[PDB]
Amino acid sequence: ARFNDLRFV
Amino acid sequence: SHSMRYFDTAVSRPGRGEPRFISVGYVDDTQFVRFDSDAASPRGEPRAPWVEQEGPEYWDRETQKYKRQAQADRVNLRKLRGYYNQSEDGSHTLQWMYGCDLGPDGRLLRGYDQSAYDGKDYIALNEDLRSWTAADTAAQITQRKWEAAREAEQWRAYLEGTCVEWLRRYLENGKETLQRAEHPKTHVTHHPVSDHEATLRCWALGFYPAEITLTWQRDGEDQTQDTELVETRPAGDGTFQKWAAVVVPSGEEQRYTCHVQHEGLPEPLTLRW
Amino acid sequence: MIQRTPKIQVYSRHPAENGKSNFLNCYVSGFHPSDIEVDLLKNGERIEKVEHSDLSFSKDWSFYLLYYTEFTPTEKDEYACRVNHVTLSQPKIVKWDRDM
Repeated sequence: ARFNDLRFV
Repeated sequence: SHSMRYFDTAVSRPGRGEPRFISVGYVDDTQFVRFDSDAASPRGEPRAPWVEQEGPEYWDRETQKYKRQAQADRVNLRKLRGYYNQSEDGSHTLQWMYGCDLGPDGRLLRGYDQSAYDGKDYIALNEDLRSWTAADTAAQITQRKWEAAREAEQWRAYLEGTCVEWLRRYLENGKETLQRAEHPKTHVTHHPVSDHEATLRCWALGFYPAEITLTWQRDGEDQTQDTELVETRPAGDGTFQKWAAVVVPSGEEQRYTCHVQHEGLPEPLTLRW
Repeated sequence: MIQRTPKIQVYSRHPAENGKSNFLNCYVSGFHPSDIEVDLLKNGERIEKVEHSDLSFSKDWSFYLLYYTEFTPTEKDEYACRVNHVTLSQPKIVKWDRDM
C-alpha cells in the first residue's frame, strides 16, 4: 500500500 | 531482510500527449502491483496472488492514489523544466523510489524516499527520516518548500508505521511464496572453442530471490579476472537465472570448480564437470 | 541529463529442447532514458505476439524490461533480439544461442 499523500517538487 | 519498494516513472512526451506515469510495487523480488497511465481504464492492478484477495475498497483506494500522483508528477515535470531552465521541446524523466526494510524485531530497519530527474539523484530523505539531501541548486528549491510544509513528518510516519504494517501483512498473505526461498538448480556444460580450449559454463536456474554468488576456481584459486559472469536475469516465471563461464585448456577441466551461494541452499555447492 | 547504454541478454526460460514449447526472452537492462525499441526476430523477421514486463528500474535509477514470446525451437530456425536506444551508435542484434 502506497503513501497516502501527493508529492510536489 | 524483507522489503517493500515502489518504483514510479513519469516521462514527458512533448507533442505526443500527456506525460506517461508508470508505477510498480515489489515485496523483495516479487512484483505485486502495476499502474500505467496509458492503459484503457488506468487502475491499480494486482500482479501477485497475495494482494488479489484485498477488497475492491483497497483497489479503488490504490487506483485513486496512483491517478492523483500521475497528475501531480505532470505538474512536477513542468516545475523541474522551469528549475533547470529547459525547453518545452525535450523529453524528461522523473523517478521516485520509496519503501521500508523489515528488521528482526518486526519494526523498521531502514526507510527510503529517493528521487532522480533525468537519471540523476534529485532529492532524498536521509536515513534519520527527519532531513533531506538535495543533490543540486534546483533540488534546494524543493527542499525549501518541504522544510516549510514539514513533509518529512508525513514520511517518517508512513515508513515507520504504515509501510511496515503492510509489508508484514503482505508477507503473511503470501508466506508460502515470499518467505520460502527456492534453491538454484545447478549444472555444468562444456563447449569446445578450439582443439586446445573449451568453455566450462556453470548454470544456476529457477532460484528465488535473485541474490546469488557464482564463482569459478582453478586449483582453489579464484578465477575472478577470467570469468564471464552474466547479470542475474528473470526466467519470466518469478524465478531467476545466472551463469559463470571460464575458458579452460582441454584436459584440465577437473582443476576447475564452480561455487554456488544462495539463501535456499543449506550449504554452498561445489560443482565439477 | 545522464544517458546509459542498454545491456542485452537473449535466452530461453527453460533449457532448449527441439520440438518442445518454451519461452524466448530478451532482457534489456541498465538503460536511461526509458524509450527503447525491442523486437524478437525469427529468421530476421519480427515476431508479432511479443509481450513485455512493466517498466521498472534498479537502485542506480537505470531501467529494465523483459520482452518475451512462446516459441518452439528447432534446428533450422534462427532467433534474435534487435534493440535500439539513443545511446547505441546503431541497432544492436543479439542472436539467440541455446548454450547461453
